[PDB]
Amino acid sequence: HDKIITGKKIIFSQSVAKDQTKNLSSFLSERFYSVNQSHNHSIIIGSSLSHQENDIEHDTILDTSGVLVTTDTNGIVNGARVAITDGLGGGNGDQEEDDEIYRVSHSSCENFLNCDQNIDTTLSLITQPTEASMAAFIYQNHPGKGYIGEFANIGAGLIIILDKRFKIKHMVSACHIYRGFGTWTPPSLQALATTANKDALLVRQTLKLAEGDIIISMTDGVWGELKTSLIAQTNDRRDIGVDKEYFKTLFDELTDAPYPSSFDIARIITQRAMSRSLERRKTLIKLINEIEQQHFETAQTLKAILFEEIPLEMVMHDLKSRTVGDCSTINVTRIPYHLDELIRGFINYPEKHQILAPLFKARVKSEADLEEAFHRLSLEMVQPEIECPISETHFERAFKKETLDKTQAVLTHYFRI
Ligand SMILES: [Mg+2]
Ligand SMILES: [Mg+2]
Repeated sequence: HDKIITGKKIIFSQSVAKDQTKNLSSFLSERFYSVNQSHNHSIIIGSSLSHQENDIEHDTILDTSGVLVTTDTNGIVNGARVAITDGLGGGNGDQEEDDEIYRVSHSSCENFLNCDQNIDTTLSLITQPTEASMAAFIYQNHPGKGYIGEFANIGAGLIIILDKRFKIKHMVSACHIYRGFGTWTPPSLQALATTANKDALLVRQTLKLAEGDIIISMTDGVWGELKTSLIAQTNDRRDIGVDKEYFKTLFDELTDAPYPSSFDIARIITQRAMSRSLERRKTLIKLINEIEQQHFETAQTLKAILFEEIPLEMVMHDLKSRTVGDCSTINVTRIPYHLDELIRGFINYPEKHQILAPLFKARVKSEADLEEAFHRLSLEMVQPEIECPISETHFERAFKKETLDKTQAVLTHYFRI
């Protein structure tokens, strides 16, 4: 469809003691789902959350992600609204608490998509009559200007904008506020209407976007497992994101991938994030068993966990009773090509062939550029089921090759005239 939003998901979360013998493949397969809109927008959603020695029977995913694809008056795709939310609190083993937190997480996301206003007006309408952080954006083609993207981040979500060669252009950074007693927690969408200092909480950027730009939104469950970087710290505020050099290396794979799906991009980041998460939790329980041998290298390992006077007994209780991981969600969007979307509309809506025919002349500089457009459309893949387990993904061609070839021949003939 044009509108897709993740549904309430309750999974069985095995303990670290059970996951400590499992490979990455098994860990991902039991914990993550693919929610697909098209080749150019996909969601991966799941939970890496685990107790050291106890299984979590009802592990409710408190993250939501959603998209509404928008069209011009002719029905040609020209924009989208995208939101990712992280419900604050929960994961304690109370279903009533998790249900309440999920309702706010989901409605926050849903309300953002259903609003038809610019981002600043949208945030005002959905923040007036349980907390959730939100990272969200609106892009739209403005005939004179091209694509303009409005970006909003409240809390510890993260948005990264790349070009078509996976060069990092912009980052809408995560935020933590100091709460006292050495603890930093993200602001919520709901906190925005309770204070005059909306800047201190709301990160806003308005950006010109190019065709084929990649926008990645992640909850801290995904990007927090990658190598992180402190961007800035004031008195009571921290600006945090991914190490840009490390994040760039994640795409080394796709360097020669002709037109990679949003799914493939999301999968690669999710795999690396959960690899580090799985190895992190392997190390912890083995270190715990290693420092139980003491009976009161490893030093740099023990140092790395704690620092990124407390009595030994308290630390061990902490490490042995600790939950690891979190609700982990990522959405990936490709900014559409003007020519590709006009061709999509021409094929899907052959009734509107007269109205669309005049628009091709402006969007076709050469036959080479037409061939480029039909090449991208040739490579588009869709998940016939909107949702399925990440390891049970089945993808088929968006178009019949024979349909694309006949349309290209017709359009090529008319260009050559
Ligand atoms: Mg949360
Ligand atoms: Mg989170």
